[PDB]
Amino acid sequence: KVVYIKKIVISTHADLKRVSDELKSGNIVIVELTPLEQKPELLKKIAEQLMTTASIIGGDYAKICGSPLKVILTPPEIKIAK
Amino acid sequence: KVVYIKKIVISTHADLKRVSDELKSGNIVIVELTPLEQKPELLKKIAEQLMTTASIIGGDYAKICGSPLKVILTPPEIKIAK
Repeated sequence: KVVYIKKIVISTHADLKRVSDELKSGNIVIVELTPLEQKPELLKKIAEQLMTTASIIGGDYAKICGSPLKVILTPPEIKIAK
Repeated sequence: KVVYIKKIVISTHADLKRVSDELKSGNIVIVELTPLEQKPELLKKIAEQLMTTASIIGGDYAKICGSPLKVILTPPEIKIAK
């Protein structure tokens, strides 16, 4: 089957379900966290929720740019090799 | 089947086949081009070869960080949505 790489900008709290929904569909998500770059504690909270999102779903998590600040989340079928 | 996201740092010319080989296997490749960041014309040549690599294989291509300079290449089964 075909998998998509989708991008999502996290600004509001609703954007977190959007991410979850995509991973559930089997897609990869590049998450851009720029709106939160100047709110360290909130950034920390959101980042934590994103890692949880990946783990619960069986997928992976990793930072991919520092600027813009971006993390990548994968569905269980796709692994971040090391 | 399981797909992997692999990272490859392009320094030498040999590293381009490594990338090709991974895409052929069905994997996604994050390519880091930092060794070439200070060699604009060479960077342009390599970037062109990478786009060709993706197209020939039926896959996708896109920049993902500015620093480090990174592009992502996908195999045919995985598309960069828009």
